[PDB]
Amino acid sequence: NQIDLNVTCRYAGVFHVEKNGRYSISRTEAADLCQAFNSTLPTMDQMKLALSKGFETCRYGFIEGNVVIPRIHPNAICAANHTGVYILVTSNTSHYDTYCFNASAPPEEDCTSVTDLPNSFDGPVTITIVNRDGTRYSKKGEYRTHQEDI
Ligand SMILES: *[C]([O])C1(*)(*)N(*)(*)[C@](*)(*)C(*)(*)C2(*)(*)(*)=C(*)(*)C(*)(*)=C(*)(*)C(*)(*)=C12(*)(*)*
Repeated sequence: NQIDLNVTCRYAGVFHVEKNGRYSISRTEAADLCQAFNSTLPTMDQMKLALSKGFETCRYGFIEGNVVIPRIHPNAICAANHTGVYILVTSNTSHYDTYCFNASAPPEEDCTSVTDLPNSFDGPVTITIVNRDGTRYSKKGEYRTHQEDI
């Protein structure tokens, strides 16, 4: 009973979370996950500011209202060579990664590790935060509030 949460640097408070290294988060689980990080789904405006500070990924993830990929450099295998906040238009499927926004983060790039999940609740799951540099923080708990996600 274990969940890995792979987390990125924050840019103007915005970061990317991948559950178990594969697209596997529903829209409801995404909201609950950000809440566990004392964060919210970013607005489009928040994501555009993050992009302007250096944020890019090669992964679809939820923001408030849409599924997006922030792109700085054009890459053929990431968002079909687009730059800017690329918006997913057509998909059959419902599960992606998520973005989250923490207002208390530094205003620009913060590439320090994440070492807590401050708003997780009591539960039986071993939840491990995995940073890109390999640094890990684990705790026993839960964050999912919708039965359909568990
Ligand atoms: C990157 O960015 C992503 N994917 C792969 C794996 C991992 C880990 C940690 C953090 C992040 C990530």
